[PDB]
Amino acid sequence: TFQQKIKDKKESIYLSNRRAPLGKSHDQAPGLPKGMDTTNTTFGTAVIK
Amino acid sequence: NENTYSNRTLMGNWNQERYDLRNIVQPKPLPSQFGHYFETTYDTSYNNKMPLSTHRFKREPHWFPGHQPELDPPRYKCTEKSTYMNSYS
Amino acid sequence: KGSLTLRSHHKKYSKPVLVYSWHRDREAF
Amino acid sequence: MREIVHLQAGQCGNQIGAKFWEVISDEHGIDPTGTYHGDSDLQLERINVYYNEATGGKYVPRAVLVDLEPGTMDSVRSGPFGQIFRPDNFVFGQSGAGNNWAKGHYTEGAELVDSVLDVVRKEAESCDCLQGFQLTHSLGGGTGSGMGTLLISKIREEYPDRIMNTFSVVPSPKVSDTVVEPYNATLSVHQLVENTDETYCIDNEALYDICFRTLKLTTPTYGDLNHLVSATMSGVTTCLRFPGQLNADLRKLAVNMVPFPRLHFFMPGFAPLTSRGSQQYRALTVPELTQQMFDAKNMMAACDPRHGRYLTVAAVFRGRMSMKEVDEQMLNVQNKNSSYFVEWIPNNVKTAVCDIPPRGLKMSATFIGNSTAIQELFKRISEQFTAMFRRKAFLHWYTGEGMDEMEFTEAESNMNDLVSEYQQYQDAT
Amino acid sequence: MREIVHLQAGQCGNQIGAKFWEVISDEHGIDPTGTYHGDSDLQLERINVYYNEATGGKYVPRAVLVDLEPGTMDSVRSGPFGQIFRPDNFVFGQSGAGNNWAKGHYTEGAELVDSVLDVVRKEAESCDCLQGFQLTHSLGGGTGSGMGTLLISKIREEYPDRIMNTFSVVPSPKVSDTVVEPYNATLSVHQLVENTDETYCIDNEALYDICFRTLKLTTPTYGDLNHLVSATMSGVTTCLRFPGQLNADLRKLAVNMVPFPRLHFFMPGFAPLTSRGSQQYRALTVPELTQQMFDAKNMMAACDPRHGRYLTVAAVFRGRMSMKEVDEQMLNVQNKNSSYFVEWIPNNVKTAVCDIPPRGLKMSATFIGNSTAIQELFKRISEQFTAMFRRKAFLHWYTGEGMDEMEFTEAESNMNDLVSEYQQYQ
Amino acid sequence: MRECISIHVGQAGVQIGNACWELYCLEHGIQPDGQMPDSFNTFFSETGAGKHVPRAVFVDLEPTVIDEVRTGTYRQLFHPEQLITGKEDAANNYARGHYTIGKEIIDLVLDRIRKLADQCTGLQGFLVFHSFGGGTGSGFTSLLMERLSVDYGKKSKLEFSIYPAPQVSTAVVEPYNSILTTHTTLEHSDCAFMVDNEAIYDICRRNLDIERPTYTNLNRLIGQIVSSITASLRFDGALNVDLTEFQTNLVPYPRIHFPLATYAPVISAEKAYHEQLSVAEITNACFEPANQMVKCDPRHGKYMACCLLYRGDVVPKDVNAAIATIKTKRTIQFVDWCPTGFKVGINYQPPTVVPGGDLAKVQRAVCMLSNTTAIAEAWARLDHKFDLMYAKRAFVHWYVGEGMEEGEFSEAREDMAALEKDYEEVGVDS
Ligand SMILES: Nc1nc2c(ncn2[C@@H]2O[C@H](COP(=O)(O)OP(=O)(O)OP(=O)(O)O)[C@@H](O)[C@H]2O)c(=O)[nH]1
Ligand SMILES: Nc1nc2c(ncn2[C@@H]2O[C@H](COP(=O)(O)OP(=O)(O)O)[C@@H](O)[C@H]2O)c(=O)[nH]1
Ligand SMILES: Nc1nc2c(ncn2[C@@H]2O[C@H](COP(=O)(O)OP(=O)(O)O)[C@@H](O)[C@H]2O)c(=O)[nH]1
Ligand SMILES: [Mg+2]
Repeated sequence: TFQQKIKDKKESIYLSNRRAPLGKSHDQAPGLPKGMDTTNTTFGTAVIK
Repeated sequence: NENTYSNRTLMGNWNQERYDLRNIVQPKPLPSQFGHYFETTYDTSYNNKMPLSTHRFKREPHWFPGHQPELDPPRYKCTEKSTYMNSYS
Repeated sequence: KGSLTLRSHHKKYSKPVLVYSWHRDREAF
Repeated sequence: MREIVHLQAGQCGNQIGAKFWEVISDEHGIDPTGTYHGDSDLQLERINVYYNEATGGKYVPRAVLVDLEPGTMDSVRSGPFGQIFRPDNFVFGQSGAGNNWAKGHYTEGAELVDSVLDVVRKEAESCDCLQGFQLTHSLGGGTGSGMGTLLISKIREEYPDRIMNTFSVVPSPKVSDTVVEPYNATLSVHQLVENTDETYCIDNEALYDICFRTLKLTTPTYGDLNHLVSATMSGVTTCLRFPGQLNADLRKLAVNMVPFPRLHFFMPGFAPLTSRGSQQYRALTVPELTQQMFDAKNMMAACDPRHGRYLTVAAVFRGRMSMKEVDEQMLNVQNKNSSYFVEWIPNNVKTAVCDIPPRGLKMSATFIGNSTAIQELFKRISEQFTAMFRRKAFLHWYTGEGMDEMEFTEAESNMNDLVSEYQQYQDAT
Repeated sequence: MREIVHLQAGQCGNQIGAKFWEVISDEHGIDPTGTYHGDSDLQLERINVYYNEATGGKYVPRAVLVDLEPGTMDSVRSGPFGQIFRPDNFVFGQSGAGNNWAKGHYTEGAELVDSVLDVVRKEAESCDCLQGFQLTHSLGGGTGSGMGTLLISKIREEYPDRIMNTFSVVPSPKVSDTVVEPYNATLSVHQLVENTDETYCIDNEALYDICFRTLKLTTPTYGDLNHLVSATMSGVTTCLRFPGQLNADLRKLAVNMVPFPRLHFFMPGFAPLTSRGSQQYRALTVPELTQQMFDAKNMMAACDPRHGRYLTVAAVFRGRMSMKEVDEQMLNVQNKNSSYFVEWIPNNVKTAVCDIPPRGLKMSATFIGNSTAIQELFKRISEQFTAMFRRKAFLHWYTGEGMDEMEFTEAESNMNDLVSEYQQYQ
Repeated sequence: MRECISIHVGQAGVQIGNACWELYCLEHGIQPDGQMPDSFNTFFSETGAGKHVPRAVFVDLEPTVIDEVRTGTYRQLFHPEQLITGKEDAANNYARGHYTIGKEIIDLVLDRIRKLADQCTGLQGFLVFHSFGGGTGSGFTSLLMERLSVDYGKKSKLEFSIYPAPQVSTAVVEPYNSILTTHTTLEHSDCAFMVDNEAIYDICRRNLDIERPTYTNLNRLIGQIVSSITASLRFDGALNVDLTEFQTNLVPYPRIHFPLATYAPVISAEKAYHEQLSVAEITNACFEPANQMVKCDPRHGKYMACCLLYRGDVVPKDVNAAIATIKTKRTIQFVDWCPTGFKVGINYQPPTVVPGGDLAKVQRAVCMLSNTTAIAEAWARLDHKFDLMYAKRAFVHWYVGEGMEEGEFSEAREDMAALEKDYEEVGVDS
């Protein structure tokens, strides 16, 4: 498993590996601002009365 | 008639024996090397990778052969008070 | 049930609430 | 000493009735515990109208809450003022009606009314002078329409000489919220015309427009709409519980506003509504309130006053005001709208004045209209019914339970008769 | 105050009695040493029913262990609970009967009962108010069926106005564990019916069905089969030693369940039985216990109740529980199954409620039932007995020990009359 | 001065008297230790140290249920020798407790009656709490009521007996023990209040909303009745009744002494405060057939005599206005030789609630003791059961082999067959 981790660390540089991992989207942390936990924050406009 | 195997091999009524107290208190080994050829979609998505520490269960009375009072919450473990001692205090 | 008792006639209410014969009950005070 | 029995049927009727009980409990100074906490002694003088005394100096409402589901009943019970009610009057079933009028009136609602009329008889036959009944419901459903009109029919059958006030939320053109709404609207007017004395129509689109333009609320929730309906509801019965110069009870309104036995669908209103942005700039005067009554945007039904004629106008003012300005203004409006009021009935307008205003405002006014322009809603309901009935869509759910096809044609004939009477008495010299 | 004297005969009776004296030593908090280690003080107010006091707070059972072969007396002694039994409560010889009724009843079992009746009369006078006698044995054996029925005739002459109660192991239709088992079953049953008031028939195939089908076990050894039997013996006497809402002793069961002097053969059952998986997922309520008692799959007798009519039924409950749901459920099973009860008597079901469930358990119940479907048990032996007798097979093992052939003639004549009696009242 | 001696026989008598004597402690404010922190002298006799001991008797043939009292909360309140225990029960048999095991313990019980009567400067009578369906409550009772009549001649002998239910049941041979105990309740008794268990199972379901009741929920409703009957002796009121006073207004013939018991209102704590409990409403719940504490419908029968016992803030005007409404009801029928069938007893004290109880705190209450002809219907269904099993001679050897003859089965059927025959003769309109 450690040798496969070596292989995947070397293989992570590919365009296909950046664009499309298995069962997921790409990395969204460049897109979102730094230090924001994505699953905790709320997206949208809050309606206030 | 039927070829009886060990408990691990999923053959016959393995489930009740896996519910038995012995197969509960047996430990579960850690994930090992050459374990990436044996990962499935259900294991990756709907399971937990935390190592599990085994549990030891204290001895209680048994009334019928299938009885397992070890896996019960700490309730009705002592003799119940009667109607007089419950109502009239 | 609680409706098993009779639906009954008349209800007492109280002294500030004015009902029928409130004037006649006041007259004896 | 005159008593009104309240009934809540359907989800919309249940929520509006709960808001009504909250509003009039705040008017009478009753906390949700059940005691009395007020400053004026005029609140307890007439509390036998809506409430029963209990043991220990507590007060309970004289309403029953019926719904075929246990959801809205639990919501009302867990609501703010749900503690004051009595638990024996909480009569409910288990199986939903599914917005089926046959399920509301024939199969599931058949077994519950034997218990509903028992508690209705309990709360009614112990009254000193039963003035009448007041039911809250909606037209477009299966529970609020079917078993609602069933209760109306049986109560009218067993009490022949009383008065009924049915406050009904009606279908609307753009704010349709049910697929079988023309069918369940047409299936209840056949019983509403025959066995009801005053039917008050409420339109959701009109409530939305009032909350957007006059009030300028940004978030007009169903709580706000039900508050509007309840505040209009209590105004017509202020005169049975509060003193005034010119008292007018429910039969007073019935005699003054029902000229023909089959024209008793009324369009109501509340008159001092304003936004707090312009509350500072608007002046409270009797002529300003009088102009505020007859605004078309104020009207709480989706009908245009410009597209018809007015039969009868009623206005109940609350507060301290002189009477010459009221009579002069409500003669001036009839003079200036000469071509719109009917000429074969002079003096189209009845005014009443009460001495107690609502809490939080100097004066108020409730406006009720009986007009020939209400035929547009019945016309569009009949047109939708014909367009669905040509191809018989959604009809097997009714025919598979015990409903015949011919009752649909009978109800359509009664709708056509009603709009014919409206048009005939509009165009008559 | 109301003392039960236990009698154990044979190899089977000794092996069950080790398990029976294990569970009520477990119920009262009695350690294998002999002292008491419990929590509540209601476990000692009536403990003299089963245990005699001694010095140092030692409790010893009031039980006698009898067998003509010392093979099983070295195993009941070398068991877990083998020290609390009194050393003077063992009576034994050498030549075991070897599945012969004559050796246990006339020749070898004749001089052994003199020492046994010396022990019993020593224990009987030590009780303040003796409640009755209790016995367990096997009808298919040599010592239990041979000598244990000789005591039943012998004791009932000394103390006639008492309660006799047996838990006898009847032969199974299919397992066929002995060649001459219908001989020793026929001769004992002919002697049982006039010297017994309560007979709970237990059969090994009926218990083997329960572990496979209800308990879901794959290795049901004799240590499992004896435990269900020992649960029934505990649940019968549960109101004799514990408080409750409506009590019932050994006399109160026998007076409701026995309408006629020859109708005293009962058909046992126990109630809260569930597999290893179905413990955390099943709610112990009164409807679930009543649904399980009356079903034929949870029965300890190898006879189908659906082929006969229940004469009278007893239900003995345990635990803090509600009496209205008790009375509603066994009225509903009487109302729905109107064809499975005789119509010349109303209220075939008796009620008994205690307040003490067993430790670790919520509610428990025991099913005691008279039925006319136990005549199916006796007709199988009676058709087996005449198949061997018409060829006069195996007879020299019986007539060579002082027995005439008339005890073979009468024993078929009496058992044919009893199955003629169950058939009349159906 | 006026005081009652209570007798409790059987397991029913001990467990009814367990939930009855907890209310006599609470009404008079007597602690379980036996001390207070002239009305109390009807049951509690003073001691020079300040202790109050009940003047009751507890009898059973088994010590299984009385030993729980001796080791319970009230182990100090009761006298040590006031609770008589046998060694062996009668076990669902009338023969055992009347001839064989009921004879060795009657000398101790009869000695305590002669002792408790000595401290009584004036005795009104006896009250009995027992059960028909048992061996002690019907077998030991049958010779005790024979024995009490000889020693004390004209004393009142009231009775609160547990009648067998129509459908639910506990023992198999209860129709035998119900038959042979009615021979002693006819001439050695004076007035017999029967209740059953099914009719109180119905009450706790539809009124108190308790889906799963027990005996300790049933026993407090029976314990509520007897404290309402005795309430005139203890506390001041506008018009008191006496134990001799309400037998005269309720028993027209010496063979007709079987009333029905009814109590109202019975509602829980939550439901009570939303309703108003008027004097008209509590006296109208009693006349409904759903509040009968015996499973009999009074529409089939005819009322002969009635008695009303009132507690709390009752005004005599509204009692007269509510009774006059009842007399205009066509559903309620009275027999033509009783033009005046009402007796009214009024007491001041409102009822008291126990901690942990099911009933609510109320201001007024009423308990009607109604004699009616609709009890011969209940006695019809028990003889339909008795001859259905006696025809096949079931269970007979349990009785003859213990000491009676088999001829007591035939006569005790013939004894009460004429008793049903007398009910339709009374019900004929004159
Ligand atoms: N309502 C009610 N009934 C009871 C109560 N206790 C006992 N019973 C009645 O008593 C019957 C049971 O028989 P027991 O009274 O125990 O029998 P017994 O009078 O003690 O006679 P033996 O048991 O033979 O000694 C049941 O059918 C119940 O109806 C009680 O607390 N409340
Ligand atoms: N004002 C108001 N109207 C409501 C509310 N809930 C539902 N409605 C109206 O009720 C109509 C649907 O009726 P429905 O609830 O299905 O009838 P029911 O099934 O018999 O209860 C919709 O057109 C809504 O406009 C509410 O809380 N307030
Ligand atoms: N259920 C059960 N049956 C048993 C046990 N021990 C023996 N048996 C049965 O008893 C029969 C043999 O009894 P046996 O030893 O000959 O009796 P004995 O001659 O009096 O000693 C066999 O058919 C077994 O099935 C036991 O522990 N449990
Ligand atoms: Mg008893």
